[PDB]
Amino acid sequence: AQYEDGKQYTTLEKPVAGAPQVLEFFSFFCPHCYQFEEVLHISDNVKKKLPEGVKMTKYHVNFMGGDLGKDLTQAWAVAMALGVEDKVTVPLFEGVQKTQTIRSASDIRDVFINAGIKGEEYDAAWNSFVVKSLVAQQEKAAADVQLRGVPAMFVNGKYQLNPQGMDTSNMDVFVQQYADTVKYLSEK
Repeated sequence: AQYEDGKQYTTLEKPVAGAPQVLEFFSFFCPHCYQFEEVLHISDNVKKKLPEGVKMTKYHVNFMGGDLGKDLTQAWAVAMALGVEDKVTVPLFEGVQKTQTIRSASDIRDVFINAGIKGEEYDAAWNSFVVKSLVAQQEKAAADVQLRGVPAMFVNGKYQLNPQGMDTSNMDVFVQQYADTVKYLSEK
């Protein structure tokens, strides 16, 4: 058929109960993740095609970059808690991978300050248990899909996007196929 198990997507041997409808994993340290977000705009192309009432969730992962990796997962938690994902995503990617001016937790924080988040506001979120639990969910979700690598995307805790089973020649066609596959999986 057009969409086939083992081609555009695979099926989790062990489905995750209560998982987000569309779940993306990434790291600000991840070069393929930079491509996905900053050049391909995979997240945004996926959301533009999701059925009505399908929320898209994006989590950060710890296993890249050691101590700063964890700082970045915690900062992403802050971004989620404050709802400023669309203000900090581009400068966090560029700060980690393009300019490499992000070397410490303080440097991460600078990104938020610059984006207009008040220091008091960032610090209170950073030290909050609401943010600790958000870090815990992100780590749990990764465990639940037995996550091996990033970028990755899962639909209804049942299906894992398989970009390797899609075309790479045109970026745009690749991105469309990816977005089109997520929508198919969401309605499945």
